[PDB]
Amino acid sequence: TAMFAETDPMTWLRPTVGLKRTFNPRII
Amino acid sequence: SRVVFDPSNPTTFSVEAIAAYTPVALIRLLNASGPLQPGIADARSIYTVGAAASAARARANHNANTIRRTAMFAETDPMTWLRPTVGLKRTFNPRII
Amino acid sequence: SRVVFDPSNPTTFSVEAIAAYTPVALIRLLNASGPLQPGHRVDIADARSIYTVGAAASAARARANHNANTIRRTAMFAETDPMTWLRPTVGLKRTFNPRII
Amino acid sequence: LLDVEATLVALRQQHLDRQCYFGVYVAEGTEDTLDVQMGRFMETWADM
Amino acid sequence: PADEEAPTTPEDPRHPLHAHQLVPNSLNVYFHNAHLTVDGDALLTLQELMGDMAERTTAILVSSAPDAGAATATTRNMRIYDGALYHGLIMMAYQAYDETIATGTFFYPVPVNPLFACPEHLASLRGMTNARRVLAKMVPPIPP
Amino acid sequence: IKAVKDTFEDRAYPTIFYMLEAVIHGNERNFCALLRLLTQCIRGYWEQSHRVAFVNNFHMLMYITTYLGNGELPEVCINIYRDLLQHVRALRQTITDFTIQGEGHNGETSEALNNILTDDTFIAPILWDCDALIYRDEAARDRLPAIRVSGRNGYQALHFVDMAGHNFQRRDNVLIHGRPVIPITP
Amino acid sequence: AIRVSGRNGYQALHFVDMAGHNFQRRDNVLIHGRPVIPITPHHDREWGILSKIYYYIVIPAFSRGSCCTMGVRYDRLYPALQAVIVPEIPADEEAPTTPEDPRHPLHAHQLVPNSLNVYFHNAHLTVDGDALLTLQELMGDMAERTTAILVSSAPDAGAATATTRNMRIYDGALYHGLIMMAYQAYDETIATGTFFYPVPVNPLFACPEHLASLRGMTNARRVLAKMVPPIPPFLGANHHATIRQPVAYHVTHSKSDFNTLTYSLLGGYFKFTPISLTHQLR
Amino acid sequence: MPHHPHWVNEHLTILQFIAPSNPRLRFELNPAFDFFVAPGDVDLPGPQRPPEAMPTVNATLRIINGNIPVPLCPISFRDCRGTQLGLGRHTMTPATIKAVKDTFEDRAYPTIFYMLEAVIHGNERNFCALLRLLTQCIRGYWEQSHRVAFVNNFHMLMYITTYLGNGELPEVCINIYRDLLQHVRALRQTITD
Amino acid sequence: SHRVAFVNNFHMLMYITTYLGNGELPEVCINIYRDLLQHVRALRQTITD
Repeated sequence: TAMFAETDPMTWLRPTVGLKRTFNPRII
Repeated sequence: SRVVFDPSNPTTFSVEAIAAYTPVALIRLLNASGPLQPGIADARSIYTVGAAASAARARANHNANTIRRTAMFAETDPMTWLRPTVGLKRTFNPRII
Repeated sequence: SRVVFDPSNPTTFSVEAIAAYTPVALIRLLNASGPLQPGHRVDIADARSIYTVGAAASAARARANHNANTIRRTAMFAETDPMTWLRPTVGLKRTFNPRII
Repeated sequence: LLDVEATLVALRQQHLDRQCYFGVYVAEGTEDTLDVQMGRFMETWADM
Repeated sequence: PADEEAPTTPEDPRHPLHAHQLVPNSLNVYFHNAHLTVDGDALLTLQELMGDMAERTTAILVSSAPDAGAATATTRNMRIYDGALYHGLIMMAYQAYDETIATGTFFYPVPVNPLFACPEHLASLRGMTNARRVLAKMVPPIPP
Repeated sequence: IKAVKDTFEDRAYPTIFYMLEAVIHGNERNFCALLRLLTQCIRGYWEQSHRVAFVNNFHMLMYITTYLGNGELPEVCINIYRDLLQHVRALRQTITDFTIQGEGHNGETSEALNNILTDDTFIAPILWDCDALIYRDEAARDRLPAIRVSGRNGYQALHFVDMAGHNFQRRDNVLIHGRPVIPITP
Repeated sequence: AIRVSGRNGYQALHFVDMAGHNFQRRDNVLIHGRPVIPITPHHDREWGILSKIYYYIVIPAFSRGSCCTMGVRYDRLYPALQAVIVPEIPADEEAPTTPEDPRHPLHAHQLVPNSLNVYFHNAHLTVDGDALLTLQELMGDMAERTTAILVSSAPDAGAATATTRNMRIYDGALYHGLIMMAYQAYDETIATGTFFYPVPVNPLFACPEHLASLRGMTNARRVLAKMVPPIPPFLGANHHATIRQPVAYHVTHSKSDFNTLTYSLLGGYFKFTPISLTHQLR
Repeated sequence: MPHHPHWVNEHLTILQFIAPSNPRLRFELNPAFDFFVAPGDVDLPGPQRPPEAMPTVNATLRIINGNIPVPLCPISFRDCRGTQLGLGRHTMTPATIKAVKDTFEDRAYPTIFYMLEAVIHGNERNFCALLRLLTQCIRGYWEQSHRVAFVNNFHMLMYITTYLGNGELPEVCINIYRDLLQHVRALRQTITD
Repeated sequence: SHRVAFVNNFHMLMYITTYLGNGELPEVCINIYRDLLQHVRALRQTITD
């Protein structure tokens, strides 16, 4: 998803950071 | 008894069983509109103690395979009247034998 | 005897046959400290000197055994020989090798 | 320093206008929080 | 693994933290920020260090009374005040319009002594467009 | 000088390292354990950009410079640190030999009136331990301590808290001393 | 007038052992024998004179700032390193010292805390067998005593008056004094000051670091010693001689160069001697 | 000592050398002799408790004329000595400057060096072992850090120069040692002639 | 090609400096904008002073 984090409604326990696309997963 | 509505009781064993693959699905399962407040610092304290317990369990599990290093204090042997036993630190590769 | 707290008999015969670090490891593993009630007023010459000289002798014997298979060293004085009537004896170049072959 | 009392009393008698008493009053807290106290202080400074 | 090792660089499938235990979302940003060379010893030391947790941060305000013997008795008006802060850091790099830190979420302004101030860090709270902006722009309030 | 000025003005230094250093400053054993990763991280940072950094931790800088006595890093940052230390020593020597002392009524006052920074009366940017406060109180014999922390005449003194005392519902509670590895002692 | 160890004359000792230890020996110098007990001069004193001259001029000129010396308890630190670590090497086989093979002599298998072994691994640029045999040889030959030498002699009468005839110069020295220039109190692996102790031996070898490293001096004592010279009269002969203040005043206020300092010393080395005056006139 | 001596702190000389004062005159009278206060009825050696003594004046000839007052006019003396000595002399080199800076920066003196000095001061077996292990030691030291260090050990330097003479030491270190030896020899020859 | 590009856009400059900049970049080519931003800051400071 987009790298923007901003804020999340689930702040009761801990803030949620964003997700970046700077990775290339591979099985092998 | 693993109940997400009232996590006051499952604060150690549930977190220990969570490991690392549970929170990924737990975040989606708990969503945003969830009435988990009944049963604001109490939630933070529960989260911190659960994280501490999980870290302690992970450290204990990791130390089982390796050898638990002792303290860095000197005079660790009874024959200490001129100079204690001085050796290698814990920064090397942890091996048993 | 087997207790290493007060070495009085197994100081060299029980250490030459095994590794020299075994008594040190045993001492290190033996608890953390000893009681001060049985103090000694004869300084260290009672048993500590005997233990140290025995350990030194064991280390020297181990070093001699290890160096037996290798080439031993010599002195520094050279150009000395009884057959100086005709010609003197010259030295040898430093061409030592780790392996004989 | 003992001869400045007359000068101080004369200056008090003649008197001059003053401004921004709150900024140099020097006060203290009453065992409050940090973020809320800072926000209240900023609001009071802005509106006073 | 027992009696085994893996390269620090993420180029071998045998690494436990290469693709299986990396996990998405939360750990991706942390890995991108601090993808340094780590191993079992580093992980163990980090876990040991993580066992010490503080409580919060607080500020301490104290004062000292100078020698009250200059003019007479205790009629002097000379005083000296001292400041102290607990769990603080010195920052010299201020972002211009970065969105990494929101308004009053991670970093917030704190009172400082009137010896060496800066307006760049005092405006990190934002929340002002014209009125409070131009108010804070000319006069920087020093705490009493 | 211009290199470090450009590095400071770049505004690209993350605060995570500073926060970690601040957290670990209170645990000597933890710092010693983490030095193994710290050396690798600083080597990687130097390889990425040989420009020097980490100037907000004098104790950490001196510790790493004294520990790095082998020569595993180029003598650039070490050379700059040595030059700065030599300049500081020269300034201290000039200050000491440009003035004289000996006169005193009930305490040390010559250096306090000369440079001020030697005395404990001068303020500090950030306080870490209570040893500085204890030394200031001990040296403040001629000065009456007007302690007015939150209106209280005296300040609370306590040792480190355990894992069960992490409650956040407390007010006016300081955190001094600690458990790097015991009564209160400087 | 020889006054070594506060007595007249000196003796010699052979290879000592653990059956003749004497920690309170008086008037006994250690030479560890002489294979080549008769005493004969085997080495020329010119080298010693040159070494003393170098220690007296060029070394202080180079390291005038931040210079200090201190000793350690040799009699308490010598019989404490009795250890030996060596693997088994077969005939016609190599013994690599690289820290990669599992057969390393100092591998992380079973050891003790602190950092002596890691320091040895860092400074492993030498061989292990030679160090082991050197330690074994040094085990049977150690120094368990220390003393100071205070000489006193009158070369000649500088003046016809009897006041200058009864005068006698005094020089202070410390035998078996190890040279320790740098000393930092940041050793967390051992107790601070448990074995080391600072002691001035030269008026120019006084530094505030050594005085403050004792951890037994109060602030008032430190500030008092920072103003007056703390060199003992029997160890440095500061106030005993005529040049007490200027010898340090000029060396502290010069701070220009080594060449300038040496030139000033050469200029001021023209003593009040008739021969020197005649040479200067010539 | 209840009070502090007024003679050790001679920093207040720029005014006492113009205006004579009792503390600066009761001790020094002539530039050829030095007068000092008599001890407290204690001889050499004496007891720990000094009894009450009587004042006296003792004249002792100065073996070394190092008590000449410098600060009356040091600029002219420095200028004259510079213009009389520093005209066509030896100059330092960047290599030696860098070596001095590196030795100042390191300032370690470790236990290995302490043990090396201890075994060098005197031992037959240690000397005979060093005569063989010196090449390996210097090679390892150079490969760990080619920086020049531990030059003050003249005994080990002369031992190395007398034993190892087959071209094993680095050429830079050999050249540095040769030029410093030549400079010190020239200085000694000049000071003797 | 021993040449640099992307010198006619300002919106993307902030994004690349905030995201791409981590440390593992060639300092011999990313320092071109450093002088420009230093000059911009200097002129802003002189204007506001």
